[PDB]
Amino acid sequence: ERTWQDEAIYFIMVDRFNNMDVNVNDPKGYFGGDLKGVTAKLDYIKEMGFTAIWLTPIFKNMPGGYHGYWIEDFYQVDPHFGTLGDLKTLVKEAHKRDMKVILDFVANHVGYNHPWLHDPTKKDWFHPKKEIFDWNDQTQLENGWVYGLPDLAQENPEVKTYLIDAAKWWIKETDIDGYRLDTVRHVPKSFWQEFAKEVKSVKKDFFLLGEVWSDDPRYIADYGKYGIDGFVDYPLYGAVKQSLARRDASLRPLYDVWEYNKTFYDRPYLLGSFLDNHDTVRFTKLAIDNRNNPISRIKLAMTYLFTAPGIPIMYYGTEIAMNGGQDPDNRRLMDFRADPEIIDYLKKIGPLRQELPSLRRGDFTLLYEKDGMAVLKRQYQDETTVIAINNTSETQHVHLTNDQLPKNKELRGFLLDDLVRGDEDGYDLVLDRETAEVYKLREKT
Ligand SMILES: [Ca+2]
Repeated sequence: ERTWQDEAIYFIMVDRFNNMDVNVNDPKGYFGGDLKGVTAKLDYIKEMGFTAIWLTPIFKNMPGGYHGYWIEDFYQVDPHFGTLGDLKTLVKEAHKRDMKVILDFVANHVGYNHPWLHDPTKKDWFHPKKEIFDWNDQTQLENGWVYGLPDLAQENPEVKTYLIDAAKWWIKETDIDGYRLDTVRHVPKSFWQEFAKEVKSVKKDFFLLGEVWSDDPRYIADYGKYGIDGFVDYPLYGAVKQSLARRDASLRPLYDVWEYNKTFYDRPYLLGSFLDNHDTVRFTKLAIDNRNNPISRIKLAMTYLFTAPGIPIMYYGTEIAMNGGQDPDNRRLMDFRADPEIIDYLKKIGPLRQELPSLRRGDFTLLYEKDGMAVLKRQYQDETTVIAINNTSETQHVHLTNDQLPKNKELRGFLLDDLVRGDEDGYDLVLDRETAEVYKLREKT
């Protein structure tokens, strides 16, 4: 029985991915990417082990809304990205390939100068125009105009009804499988609770992925009490910047995050892990700034995501070491004829997560970490895997005891084909610099 903790998500900003059906030299303009472009790359995505895609919003936007987040019409596809038919086609085609489609949904606000502002029957549809002054004050966070965006009043039953109805409508119309929920910390928990109860009732197993941009796992985790299934893991991202983004950096922060997640969240396996997104600098730029090779960095970093708990979420272009700084330079036009070195690697590790249940459902034990060389063990049912990640500049040796693994078994490697024979003293792993290995325990009984 496939569940959401089994998935891996390829995350696409639509206008910036693939134009098959507008000024490319304007960093804040439309580049032309559309839904037909997404559909044409489903096999491409599936091959790297992704079982699901998340699209940025595709509703009709206010002028300039290339990214989709400035909604105008909640009941219409933006003509820049194509038609309702195109979208239905995308979902059908993904479904043929056993892939899920999550759409990006905004309940918090509409685009700048939205017409409802000047509609007398919808004056009560908005909070008084106010800046968010104290980003630790929940009332301001919830009533303020986020980056000046007209902020909707979900306490008004008309707004609450309009939004929920619209959300349900797209599920019925196109058979999507989830929503990534925008600006969740800006909308009251009592609304999300009802939204979740109602939207998710349209379709069995319909998944909500919340964006609560906080570095405090307890803050995010409380929203899990209000019907949102999973969350983008911003606390992990903080760890990623200090660990995976720099060679010879301890990987302990990453595990500490998990240890905290498992305790704070009811569903810690539905936390979306990411090396970057459309709101951060590119991981490639983090690596370059650290005077590291992006190629080996990304291969190493994505191996952690694909071997750790949660739901891996990879931003389009990561697989070609896409460079980029602050929004909008992190949204460059995708390249489908770049070097395939990371793609070929991902074609090993991505699918490997799908093929070994312990990587999707196992526990997550730290057997060893010292200065960037980490060894982890995951167990699920009869299966035991051991993941070793060498984040250092040299070959590393790690000895595991017969108290950390059953005695006298064998460990087969699934990245570099390798075998490790246990003895009376335990097991010895040796990894070259900046390499990882996934071992599955082999039984001799
Ligand atoms: Ca709000």
